[PDB]
Amino acid sequence: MNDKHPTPDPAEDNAFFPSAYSLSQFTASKSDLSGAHYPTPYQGGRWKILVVGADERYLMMDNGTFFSTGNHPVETLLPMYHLDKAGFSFDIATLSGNPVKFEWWAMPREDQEVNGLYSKYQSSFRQPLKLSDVIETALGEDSDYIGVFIPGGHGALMGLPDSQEVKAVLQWAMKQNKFIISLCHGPAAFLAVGDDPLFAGYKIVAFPDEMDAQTPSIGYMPGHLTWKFGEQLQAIGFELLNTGISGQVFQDRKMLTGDSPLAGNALGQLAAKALLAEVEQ
Amino acid sequence: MNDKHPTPDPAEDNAFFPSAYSLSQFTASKSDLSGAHYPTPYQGGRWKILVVGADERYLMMDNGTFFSTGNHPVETLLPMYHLDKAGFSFDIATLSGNPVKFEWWAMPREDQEVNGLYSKYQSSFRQPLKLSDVIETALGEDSDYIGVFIPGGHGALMGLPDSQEVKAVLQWAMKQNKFIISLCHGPAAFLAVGDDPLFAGYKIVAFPDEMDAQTPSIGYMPGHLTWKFGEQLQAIGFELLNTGISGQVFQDRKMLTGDSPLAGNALGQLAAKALLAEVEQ
Repeated sequence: MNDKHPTPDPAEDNAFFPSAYSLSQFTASKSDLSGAHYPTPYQGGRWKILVVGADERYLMMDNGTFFSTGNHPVETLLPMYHLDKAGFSFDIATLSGNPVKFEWWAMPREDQEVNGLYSKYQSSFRQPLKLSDVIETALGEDSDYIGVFIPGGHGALMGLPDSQEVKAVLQWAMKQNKFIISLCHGPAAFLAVGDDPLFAGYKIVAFPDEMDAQTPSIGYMPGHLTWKFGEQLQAIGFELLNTGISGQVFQDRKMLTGDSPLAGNALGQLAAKALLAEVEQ
Repeated sequence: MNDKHPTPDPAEDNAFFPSAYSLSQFTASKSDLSGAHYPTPYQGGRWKILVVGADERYLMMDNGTFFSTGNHPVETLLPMYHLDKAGFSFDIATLSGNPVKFEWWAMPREDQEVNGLYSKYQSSFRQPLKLSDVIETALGEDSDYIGVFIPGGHGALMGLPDSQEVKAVLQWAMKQNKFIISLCHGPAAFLAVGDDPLFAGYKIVAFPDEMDAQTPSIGYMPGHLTWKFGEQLQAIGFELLNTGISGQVFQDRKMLTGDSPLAGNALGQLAAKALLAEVEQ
């Protein structure tokens, strides 16, 4: 209950879920989903959003242990919920084609709506598209994709940050003036552009590095991140606006971002309003 | 409500480990590692062996559930142990670069030697090389690899069976007349060749499709496989020799294969014998 020791994961050797204690403070049986009401949604049947998810669950800490993480279910499904009520479909992909990995210990087991939306897309989450395929066939200048969504969760720190494919997707999004939606640790994917001065000047909100440096103190993670995504993003032009977290979000042109596992709902509202305004015109 | 019902895995939703019953029958606290001493081993320090492991653990069954699989620890470590004692070194790799996945419910916990070999390479398994990087710098006519080992476990049925990177590796191995070593469901990876009749006429042993159709009756899997790797291999020219399993190993030129989780030791012996002769002129 009050136990702060990391909790061992039976599936992997030397891997741990967050501590029972960190779990009682950072996870809840229900989400704060609300406002997903769009009286006049898009009904074109065309525009859909491409979801790029984490495909690995075990993240290596600075002490040799594995953090049992992945994408955050609340951060992932709340935004998808709003966009769904808005009238948008989703295509789900990972770098390897392997199943999308969620931090189930963060899933609100009592949220009917959140579990409802998930049931609807489980087949896609569990049998995703291989990103390389989406790139070779579903992008270009006349894509049915109106935006790209990269959910948070430390699982977003593996693969995506230095992937040549994610880079093509981002470059496409920026070149075809498409919406890029992310929150928490999701912006780490942006580092994929490597040395491209593509995002120079952009303003985003993202989980604060200083907080990652503190969470292990209560056994949230079995150790510390081997690097800090926040400084890297900054290194390539991004202006991180938030010093702390509050579930806030920001829009810089078509770049929409949330600051933490508290920003899901707000992001879903923002993306919804921004996209509905894009298409209703 | 019974010991033959699949065992829930807390890390993945709707995924299961084998049932308690199947585990007591198909796994052991100790392995049968034996005859691993080589009086006159290799001492050159060059010849190395490339391991291509599983990066995914959750395999989709026909009923929608996930079988919590991965590489088989005994099929993996018994061959490595002999080759380690024979004087050879290893390079461990996965398609994506992500951690190698073992079916930890099969690891013989009371076995010192095997647990010792695992701890020796633990950092390579947890942080392996990415197969693309190997193909781009460690192959060729002057490669230090004297062979390629593709361990079994139903985890080898994902990604490997149709990976271009893997096709490249297998053509290299054949092209360069290197050793190809595999067992159980490992030969599934051979399918990465697709159309190429590169293996026409080759004889091997592998886990019978027939048995994959039976093990679920006792809860070894939470469902049935959605395709048969045996019939597939036959489709591209291989001749599967065993109708059952008994630890049988086979050698067709430089193709070395085992038929089941019972062929680990026998395969380590064969590979070490075959390879030591290969390094003496």
